[PDB]
Order: sequence, then structure tokens, then C-alpha cells
Amino acid sequence: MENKIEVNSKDEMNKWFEEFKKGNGLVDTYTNSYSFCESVPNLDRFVFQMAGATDDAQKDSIYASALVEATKFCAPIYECAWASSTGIVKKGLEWFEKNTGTIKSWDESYIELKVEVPKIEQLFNYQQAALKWRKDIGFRVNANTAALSNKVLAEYKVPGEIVMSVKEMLSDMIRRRNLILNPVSHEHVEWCREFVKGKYIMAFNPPWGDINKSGRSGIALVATGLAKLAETEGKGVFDEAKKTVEALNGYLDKHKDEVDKASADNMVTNLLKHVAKAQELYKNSSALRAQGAQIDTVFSSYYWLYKAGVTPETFPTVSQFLFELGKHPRGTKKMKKALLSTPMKWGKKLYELFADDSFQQNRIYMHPAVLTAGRISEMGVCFGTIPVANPDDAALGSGHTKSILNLRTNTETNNPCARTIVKLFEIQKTGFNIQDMDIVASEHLLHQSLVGKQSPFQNAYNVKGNATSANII
Repeated sequence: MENKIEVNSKDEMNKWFEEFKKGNGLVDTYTNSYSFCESVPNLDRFVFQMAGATDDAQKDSIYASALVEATKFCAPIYECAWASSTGIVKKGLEWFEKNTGTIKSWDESYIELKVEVPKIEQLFNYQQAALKWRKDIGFRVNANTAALSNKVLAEYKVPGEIVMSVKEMLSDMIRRRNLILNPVSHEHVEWCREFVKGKYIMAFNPPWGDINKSGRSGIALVATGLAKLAETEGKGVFDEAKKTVEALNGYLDKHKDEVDKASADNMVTNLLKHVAKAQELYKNSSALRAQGAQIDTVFSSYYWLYKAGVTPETFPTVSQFLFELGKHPRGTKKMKKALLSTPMKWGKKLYELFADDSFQQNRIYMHPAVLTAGRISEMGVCFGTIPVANPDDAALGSGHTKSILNLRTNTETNNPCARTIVKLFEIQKTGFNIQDMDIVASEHLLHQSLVGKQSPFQNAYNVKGNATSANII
């Protein structure tokens, strides 16, 4: 039993899919990408069950059944098949073997990241690595498999009967964002803008005084100035500032008989401290930390396969494992015990990646390359909606969280995506305290819909704006 999705290219992929679509009667009435979804899932009954349930286990079971029901038949077949294809499995795993050096900042610190908040550089490196991986393996074959780079949706149209529920979700999301989150002279910023054009002689008499002068609180006005400039003009300024300083150093060297060597070397040295410091302020911002912690679902999923020692030849068993899990929902404890008992060597290796019991801070801070029991669903949407050993079993339906993002958002179908997110939230809320969870899956799902994701296989790192500012109408 090998991987039956023998596809090594887009053309190869299209033909495999046409057969399959015809064979299985896939529709796109309620989904962006063709799927098994013949009708919007009705999760109503799970609210009443939840409300009549007393113990924690009954409640987890009710919620887990709702989530599977929500997702069972709406997997985006084309993209899931592409993500699990023989070609992408080989390239996607091999990439880690060929690029080990570029991801070492987080990969070689995996053990620490199971415990501690990541450094911002570990977050940035992971995001850049995810885009590189996508580019290098040719992951993009359509808009559903692209890296997004437009802006968040200004408006989000939902049916009138869930407007207040969506607005309540956003209030809690903004409450969370604000908990997470909780003066530069305009003339100094303008000096920096002129300096970085290559006008290095300006460094001999800045308007604030000495070139090293710190404002409040003990930080060099040059650093805060450039950092403040970068927010409006972009990262290029740092590059341009370094070039300008190198230009100065050439000048002081050419005209060395007209200059005091020691103060000329100190000024060059000191400007470089200030340019480096300007990035440490720029980079170390909570807005960049929050964007930088967003998981790239497919990238992180392939990283976990790599770390677990999965091969193209054993991959179909990972796929099968995940497929069974979304077909018949069961407890987290039972999923975890199955990894510890499986004869497959990858079982225990995947298990050792879990950070559930080791991570010492609010989970929102966890590095996006760190596995948890709840992140098994990321792998499940990539490799588990279709069992690659017998793909037609996808018709039985295997439900993984992010298949929800394949549900349409348009008004012709009245946004079954949003209806379903809301109903999951209401169900979670009936049975448990929202505010006590570090992570509310349905809120993560809304956020992602609000940034404009219409597939689980999109990367939204370069989407600009604040999703949570959307006007719900």
C-alpha cells in the first residue's frame, strides 16, 4: 500500500483530479474548492447536548463531534491531494535535508521551544523559511496554494442572525490582543530620511546635538529615529543607512590627512551600533511577534514529518492515521496513546515533539513550528482528509478543523463559513469558559477568514492590516 496520488506536476495533478471529481461526484455549491459537501452542516443539536451535559468528558466529546460534523465533507480535495502527492511529499521532505543550515535558529533549539517563548529572530526565520520552502518545491499551483500579499478584508458580510455573535467573537479577540500588547521628534525622523540618501556629512552636526545623544529612555535618537522612519518608509532604510555609513568610511579614509583618525573611526563604529540598534527596536515589536507566530499549516506539517523521520515510503501510514482520526473522532488521550503504541517508528518520534505538558507560558506565544495535540489537526487537513493508500475512501469523510476555510463566504450561499465558525464558538461557549482558554480555535478560524484566507493551504504572513478592525455587516 503505497501513495496512490502519483502526481509529479500541475498537469499530472489536473488529470488525476478530473478522474476523481467525475468518479466521486464532487460539488462546489458550498465550498470554494470542489468537495464532498452537499449541504451546510447543521450543528444546532450540539448546543442542547452541551447544555444538558454535566462532566468534562461528555462535553469534550460533544464539541469534538460537532467539529467533525462541521468538517467531515468539506475538505478541498484538489489542494489536499496536491499537498499529499508523491511529488510534493518527496520534495517537501527532501527540502529539510537540503536546507538544514537555514532553519537551525529554531530547528536546533526545538527542545527549548517546547518550553520557552521564541526569540523574535526564530519567528522571522521560520516565516522566511516557509516562503522559501513553498518557492523551492513549486508548491503554488493556484490561488488556493499561494502566499497572500494583499490586505485584510475591510468589510465582512455575514447573515443578520449571526452579526451580534461575530461581533462578540471580535470583542474577546480584541480583549486578547490588548492583553498581549499591554516619543520620536518629527524633525529627527526627517533628518534620517535625508541622511540615508547618501548625505553622510550630516552626521557631523545633527540638530539634536551629539550623534550618540540618547533621548528617553537611554536609547540613541539616531536608532529611534531610523526605527521610526522604517515604520513609514520600510525595511530598505536600514540597508540604505549601512551603505551611507560605508560611504562615510571611504570618505574619511580618502581625506585622512584632513581628519582625526580616532574620532573618524569612533563615529563610523558608533553609527553602526545605532543602525543595528534601530533594527532591534523595529524587529522587537508585539505586532511583528503576533504576525510572526502565525502558523504556516503546510510548512509546519512537513517540518513535523521531517522531525518524526517520516519517508515517502512510510508517509501513507501517517495519512492513514490522520484519516481514521477525522473519520471517527476520539479523545486526545486516545490519539496520544496510539502514537505511543504504534509499531511504526515515526509514532514515538512525533509524540516527542508535543509541547502540551512542557510549555511554561501562554500558548499564544508558542513558536509556530512546535507541535501540540491540538496542532495534530494542521497535519490532518494536509494529509488526512484523503488516505493516500486508498483515495476513494475520502468520500467516507474525514473531518479536520481547517477544512472549514474551504466553506464559502459569499452572500449567494449566505457565508456558510462564518455560520459554521460561529456555531462552533457558541457550542464551545455553552460548555466551557472562553476567557480561560489560551487558544480558541473558532476565533483563530474567524481571524483567518478575516485576513482573506479561502483555503488552508494559503500562507498569509505578508497580508497587511488588522483583521480585527473589520466592519461586520
